[PDB]
Amino acid sequence: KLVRLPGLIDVHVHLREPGGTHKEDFASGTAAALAGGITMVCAMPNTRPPIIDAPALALAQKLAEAGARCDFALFLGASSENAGTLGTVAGSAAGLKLYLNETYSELRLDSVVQWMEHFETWPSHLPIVAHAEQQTVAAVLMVAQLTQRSVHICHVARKEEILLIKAAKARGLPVTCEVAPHHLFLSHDDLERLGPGKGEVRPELGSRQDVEALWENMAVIDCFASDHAPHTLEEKCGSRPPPGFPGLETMLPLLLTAVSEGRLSLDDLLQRLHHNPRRIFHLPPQEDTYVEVDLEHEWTIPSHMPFSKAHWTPFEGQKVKGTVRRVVLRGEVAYIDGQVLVPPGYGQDVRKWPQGAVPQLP
Amino acid sequence: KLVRLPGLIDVHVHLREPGGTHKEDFASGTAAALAGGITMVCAMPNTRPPIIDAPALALAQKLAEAGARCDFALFLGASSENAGTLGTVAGSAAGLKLYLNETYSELRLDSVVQWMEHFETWPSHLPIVAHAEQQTVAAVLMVAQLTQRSVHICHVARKEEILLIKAAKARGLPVTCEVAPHHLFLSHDDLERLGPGKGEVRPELGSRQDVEALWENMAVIDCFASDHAPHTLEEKCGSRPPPGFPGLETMLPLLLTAVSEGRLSLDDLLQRLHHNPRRIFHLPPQEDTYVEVDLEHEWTIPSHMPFSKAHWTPFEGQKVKGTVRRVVLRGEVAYIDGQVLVPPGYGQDVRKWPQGAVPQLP
Ligand SMILES: [Zn+2]
Ligand SMILES: [Zn+2]
Ligand SMILES: [Zn+2]
Ligand SMILES: [Zn+2]
Ligand SMILES: [Zn+2]
Ligand SMILES: [Zn+2]
Ligand SMILES: [Zn+2]
Ligand SMILES: [Zn+2]
Repeated sequence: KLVRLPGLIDVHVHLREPGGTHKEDFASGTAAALAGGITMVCAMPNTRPPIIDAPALALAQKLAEAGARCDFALFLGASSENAGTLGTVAGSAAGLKLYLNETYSELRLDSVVQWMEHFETWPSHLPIVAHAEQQTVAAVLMVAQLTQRSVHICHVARKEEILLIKAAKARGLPVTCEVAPHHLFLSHDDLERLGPGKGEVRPELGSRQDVEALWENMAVIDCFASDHAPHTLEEKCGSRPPPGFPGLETMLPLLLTAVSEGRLSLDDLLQRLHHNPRRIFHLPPQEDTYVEVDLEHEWTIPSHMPFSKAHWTPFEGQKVKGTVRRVVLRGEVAYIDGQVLVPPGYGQDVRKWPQGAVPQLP
Repeated sequence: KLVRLPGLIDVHVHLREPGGTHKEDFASGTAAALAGGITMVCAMPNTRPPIIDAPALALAQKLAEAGARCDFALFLGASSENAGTLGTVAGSAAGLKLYLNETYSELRLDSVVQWMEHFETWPSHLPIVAHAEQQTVAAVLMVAQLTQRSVHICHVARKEEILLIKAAKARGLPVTCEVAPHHLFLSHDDLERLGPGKGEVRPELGSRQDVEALWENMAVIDCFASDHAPHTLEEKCGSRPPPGFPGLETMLPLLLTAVSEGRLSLDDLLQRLHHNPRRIFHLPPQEDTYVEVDLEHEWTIPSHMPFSKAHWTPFEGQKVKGTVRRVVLRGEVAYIDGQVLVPPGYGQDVRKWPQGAVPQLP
């Protein structure tokens, strides 16, 4: 009755430690990952302090090693000050993250020349991912071509963006992309229900036509990734609502529902949550690691999932078919039926494994 | 000085056992693979007897388990008689092989309707690969669309073929392909040197324009695979020369030379000899497995490589830069500097590993 899946990989999570641990920490966020059938996460650098230099990375690595329940890699973040300074720690990170749209964090870049400087100085064999919306997708593709390297586009959300990426792939350009579940399963039609606070997310929810274009262009989507962006309900409903949705615990059930309806195949799902994350980010295999799912169980998403400290979900009320029953991580039962059974600190930094280093020429 | 690579995968080898063991057997062919930095091979079914039914597969599996020095999976072959009969053993094979062009083997299919029957009956979640040249590529793509599934095209060799596949990918069709080293590094310019016997191969050597089109369209190529097709020199130089080149021991040195010249990156190479073979054929990771190469050593390909029983090579005289120094397979030293150090039978059928089954819906 159960289907065995390999250990799934989420290449875009915000786990809020250090500095935002009321929203999530490594222990709670990786519990959420495990309950979602995810055994490896790549954590974004917009923490407090942000992971924009070697001391911050070193702190974050130890916090993750002590708190993570599944395996992980940590992104470095590009800043207006750190191009040309990250070479000695670059290979220990998941990759470099560029935040190219609205932000007031230390991740704000003022000029496309600063993007160029990062593409020129970051080691050419290591991943670069960009938060790049609408025309910014075309702009960062131009910078990638000028510097003769690849780029990965985070959370593609619009018809405009997926068609631009499709055209770039047709010209043989080295671009990959990911899509998040809220841009496949929510739209403007859901904003009345969500309200303006909860509904705040970046990239924003798309139109019905945006959602339909992403499904129609599934072949263009290399990865699914949650952009798990936990904020508390108080924050989402307050005066200055921060953008983002929690998503680790709902991603796989939503996508399994779509598989059961014939909207994509099981293989399509596994390419996008396992094989392509591995190959784009050079993430290592996890020995004796698998996920068992029950594809027949129908349930309704509640007002909050059990594990994320966000304690809310924008998918409340959606009917799904598919549920994670058991997760085994490196030979240990990590999750069964609503209970996480590996402690904080069980998880490891996959970039320290010999198989987890990105290959490079001498 | 050495670069560590993951265990490389060759998804297209002819190892001639059972029934052609003067040309190669599992022990010699997998020694050649190891010396070429290859730790997993997928063996084609045009043996004697051909692997076209369950008893033949069972025999071949035991011969491989007893003789293989690296890990393997075995293809089943489509025949005019076996559509609808392979369901119980299908998941134990690498995939199903369709031979769609000239052959008088029991693999000859008389009609496109027989291709359709195989696409309709072979389990939808399992790989299908096709030997399909020139217009046959378009024809088998049509059959794949009519039956609503994917297909993998073996050894793409012509501008015509790679541009057709490029157009199909631009329309979002589920097609992947592989290219063999002789179609990247040899051309019509080499037929005077090779002669008409040695030069016999299918697909035939292309023009300079064919070779240049494959390089220009590298983005369209998902895998490299040798189409290691050993025949003895007596056979190649005799009256009815069989088509095919040995290639396991020369593939990686040729491609490393191209990397050193900037014709493709190390990552481009590893996507095509590791990550994409894994994901197209659902081949499992190999624990504690890696290849160490020396990228600085210049050498000239001799008149025969040490291990293949073919005892000749069409790349004789080419200057290369790059050589396999050490292979570790599942924690054992398998190859060092011209000596294979694991015995026949060390290799295993990866489809019997729990991680080697192709996932499917219940
Ligand atoms: Zn983002
Ligand atoms: Zn991302
Ligand atoms: Zn994000
Ligand atoms: Zn890799
Ligand atoms: Zn062939
Ligand atoms: Zn093939
Ligand atoms: Zn072949
Ligand atoms: Zn797989």
